[PDB]
Amino acid sequence: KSYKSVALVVGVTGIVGSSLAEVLKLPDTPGGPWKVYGVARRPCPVWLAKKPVEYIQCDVSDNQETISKLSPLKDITHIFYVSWIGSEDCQTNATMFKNILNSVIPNASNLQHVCLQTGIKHYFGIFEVPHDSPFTEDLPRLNVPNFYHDLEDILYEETGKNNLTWSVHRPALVFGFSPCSMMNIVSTLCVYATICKHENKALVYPGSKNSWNCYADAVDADLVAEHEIWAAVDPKAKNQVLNCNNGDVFKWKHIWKKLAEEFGIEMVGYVEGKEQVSLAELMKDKDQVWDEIVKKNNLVPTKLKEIAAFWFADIAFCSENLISSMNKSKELGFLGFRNSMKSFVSCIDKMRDYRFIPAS
Amino acid sequence: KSYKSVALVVGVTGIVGSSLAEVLKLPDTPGGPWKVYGVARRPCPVWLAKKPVEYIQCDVSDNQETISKLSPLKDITHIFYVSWIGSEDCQTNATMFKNILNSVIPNASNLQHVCLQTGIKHYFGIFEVPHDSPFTEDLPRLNVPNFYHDLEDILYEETGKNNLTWSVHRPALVFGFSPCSMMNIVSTLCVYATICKHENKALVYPGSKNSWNCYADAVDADLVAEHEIWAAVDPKAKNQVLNCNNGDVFKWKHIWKKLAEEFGIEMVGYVEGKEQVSLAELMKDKDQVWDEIVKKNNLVPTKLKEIAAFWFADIAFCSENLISSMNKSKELGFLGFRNSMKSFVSCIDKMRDYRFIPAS
Ligand SMILES: NC(=O)c1ccc[n+]([C@@H]2O[C@H](COP(=O)([O-])OP(=O)(O)OC[C@H]3O[C@@H](n4cnc5c(N)ncnc54)[C@H](O)[C@@H]3O)[C@@H](O)[C@H]2O)c1
Ligand SMILES: NC(=O)c1ccc[n+]([C@@H]2O[C@H](COP(=O)([O-])OP(=O)(O)OC[C@H]3O[C@@H](n4cnc5c(N)ncnc54)[C@H](O)[C@@H]3O)[C@@H](O)[C@H]2O)c1
Repeated sequence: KSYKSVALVVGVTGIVGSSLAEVLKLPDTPGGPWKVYGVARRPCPVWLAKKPVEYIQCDVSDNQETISKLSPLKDITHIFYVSWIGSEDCQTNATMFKNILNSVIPNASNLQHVCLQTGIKHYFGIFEVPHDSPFTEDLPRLNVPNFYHDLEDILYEETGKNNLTWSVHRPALVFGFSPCSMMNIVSTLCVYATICKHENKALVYPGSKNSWNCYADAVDADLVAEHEIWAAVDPKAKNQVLNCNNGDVFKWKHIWKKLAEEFGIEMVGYVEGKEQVSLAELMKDKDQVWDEIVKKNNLVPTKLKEIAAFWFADIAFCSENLISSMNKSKELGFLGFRNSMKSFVSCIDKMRDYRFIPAS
Repeated sequence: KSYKSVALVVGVTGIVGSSLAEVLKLPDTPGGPWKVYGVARRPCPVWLAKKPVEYIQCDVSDNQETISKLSPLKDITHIFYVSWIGSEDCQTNATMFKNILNSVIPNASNLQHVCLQTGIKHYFGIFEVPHDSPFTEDLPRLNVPNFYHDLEDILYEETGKNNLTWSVHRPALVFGFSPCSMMNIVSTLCVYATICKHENKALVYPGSKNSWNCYADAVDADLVAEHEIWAAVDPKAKNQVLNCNNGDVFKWKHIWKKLAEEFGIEMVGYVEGKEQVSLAELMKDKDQVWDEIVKKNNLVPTKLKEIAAFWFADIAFCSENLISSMNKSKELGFLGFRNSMKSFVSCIDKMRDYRFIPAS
């Protein structure tokens, strides 16, 4: 085992974690060759058991467990913190990140860098008075209890006194493929399309007028991974807060049409005068339908509430004015981008490839 | 005189022509070293007489004059058609472009390429029922008398039968420095700011609510020039319709504040409930004020109606939903971009540098 770099990917089953596990193993990836330790809360799921990552199940909110499991990992060079607890609680999110750092900083004598992933909520507030956009990295914090603030403060503190470099990545809405994410918009909409098709119903848009028509942006999970790796290895990027998006804008109206096409079903668009309804409510009783779809198509077994986050789709479909700028990253020399309409389709293709959702 | 490439820049005093004349002479410019013939309607203005371009005054709507002046130019390799007549007339615009091609194609035995510059009006219509955006190059023509359609048809016809390559560039709103343009938004707003400051008045925004708040985009003139050169020399880009913008989005609200800062005057933003007023009307009697400003600051002499296009500012300030996509160009490998807030300021700096508008 000789490696140039050793990553600790905290949240390896997540929407970005799961791409890192793939992107870190590519032959041309900066910093490579990489060894990958992947940490997540659950036993290694079947869809990860066949990847070359050393999987560590660990409840990282438990300080003693995290110590016992991560303290022996002396060879770590780069930490990628791509997790959250699944609520907005400032204390319980902060405990996770502190336990990672407290377990690894004293034991990894060659640690170089800590990447912290937060998000564009930094600019507009919490889900539980926004800045105007396009959002830029220098915009000051809002006066709200955003766990992103605690995570940054811990990052700055700990990396400063231990002579480590740091980065803060603030991705836009993520287009990715993990069925174990707590916020995967593409899987959520694929599950809704799949259920519609199963019930011989049209793909009816449930959201607001404004979100149907406004400009939006997103980031491919593989591009977030590329961006995080870049900041982790390229000395010019060190110690910077950095937005991450696909470089372009789209509208949900265009995405919706593509989605109906991809599932071979009829689309119903936004209907003038019709108010947003809740997708979470429309789907409240669909667990067994999901289970049946799973079994017939011999899909990777997933439970409805895990694979889909209908509530997160409801938020996206009442949001507007959230565009974020990539000028800082581009001016630092990162010119990674994706065509968002193509990235959206790539995620659909991938989830079918991996058997999370039905083919065709 | 040995040159690798010989450009004919039709509209060399224009907003993009004038950047080409600079960009073509840089040492690292693709295709270089370049010789530059620059054609425009007026005698060479003083601010161009000190550039290394062979300036040809020619009324290109006059077929016999164009023949007599351009037929002797046997060495042309690349044509850059960056002009228009200053109205929307399909016939008179088309005559200009046909006379260029009819004069040069039979006489330039090494001609390779013709670049045609049009614009994003292709997607939404004429100034005299738009597509939705983000605009992509494949969107079909609208059923309107757009002189861009005639120019393309002439381009396709003539390049096809003469085995020439072609490109169609569709820039967004141009940020540039030429004081002889018929549509220079930055100079127009600088002239308005300059007049406000002279009259001890605040920089009052005259436009619509929607345009104050909506996302907008633009292109730096130097980036259009880079893009046109790229398409003219890079075989992978050949025979393509291509949008050109800075790669990002901005809002006029943010620009306005920067503008007031740059002129050291107070800003009045959009005022809720207040309807758009016409900047052209507010400026109708300012010719002599402009003349006086010119003389005191020993500016390059310009007449108000030439340096500014208040009517074009009125259009921008009632437009929205006009964002254009750069995915095609990026997927073809062109990763040129600009920070639009910085490009806007760069244009202000440049126009002061060149003494078109007052310093400080
Ligand atoms: N669309 C998006 O998902 C999106 C967009 C912008 C920003 N973000 C932000 O990205 C950050 C990371 O979120 P994500 O969406 O990538 O995550 P996710 O919901 O895809 O993944 C959560 C990961 O964290 C792990 N995890 C959760 N609790 C744990 C515990 N107690 N012990 C060990 N592991 C635990 C899970 O096992 C999983 O691997 C968050 O701050 C989120 O708000 C996400
Ligand atoms: N903001 C912008 O200015 C902008 C944005 C998008 C697209 N466009 C498009 O770009 C194209 C070129 O316009 P522009 O704005 O670069 O031009 P401009 O108004 O800056 O320049 C016009 C140029 O054409 C020359 N010209 C005009 N009539 C002539 C004649 N009879 N003979 C010789 N020369 C003549 C002028 O001398 C000048 O050099 C147009 O189709 C325009 O609509 C412009």
